[PDB]
Amino acid sequence: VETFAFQAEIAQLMSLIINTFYSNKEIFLRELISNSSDALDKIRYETLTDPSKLDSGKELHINLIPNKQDRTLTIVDTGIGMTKADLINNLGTIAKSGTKAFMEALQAGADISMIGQFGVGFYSAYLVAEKVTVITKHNDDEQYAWESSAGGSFTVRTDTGEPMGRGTKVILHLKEDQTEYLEERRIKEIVKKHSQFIGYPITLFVE
Ligand SMILES: Cc1cc(C#Cc2ccccc2CNn2ccoc2=O)nc(N)n1
Repeated sequence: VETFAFQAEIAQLMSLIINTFYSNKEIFLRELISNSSDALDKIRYETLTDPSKLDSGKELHINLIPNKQDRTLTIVDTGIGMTKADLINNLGTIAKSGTKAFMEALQAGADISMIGQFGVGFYSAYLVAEKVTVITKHNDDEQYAWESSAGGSFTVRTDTGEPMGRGTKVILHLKEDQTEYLEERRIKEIVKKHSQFIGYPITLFVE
């Protein structure tokens, strides 16, 4: 297991999301589904010129899986997936400028719900999760497990769990007072309100 430190700017963003009083937490879902949609659009586009890129799975969809026993809400997509390089450097590099812009916008009057317009919506997951685990598999890389409870660091390890073929699984270990996001009617409500026109099937599993 490798332990890495977030760039100061991203750690700052995460603490703001965790510390700022902001009731409209449900927007975290739209941000994650949006990321999944972008990842699906990407593998889709790439397969138009290299069909073999779908040998790891032709289905392009999103699964939303709640589990009360483990108190988790998992967002699963069969998108392009992330490389180890994305996990350690690429994503953080891009998020740096997005965070700055977002920060400046906030002090200018914007609010947390607009985080997605700055390209760093992923971190909104910390509005409802005490810990986030990301299992991902990109075509020319191994399957990895990324994890972070914020606090300034994250870990990456080669994942030996059940292989997923291709895609990303964001596991949200929900905070004790945010279990409403495990309820089918609540998830259904949120998807209908903020993600009704996603161009991929979104299946809401039931417990
Ligand atoms: C390929 C792909 C990418 C994403 C994403 C993202 C994204 C976009 C902007 C800033 C930070 C991130 C993610 N950062 N993450 C997620 C695990 O390790 C990280 O550093 N989400 C999905 N579902 N699929």
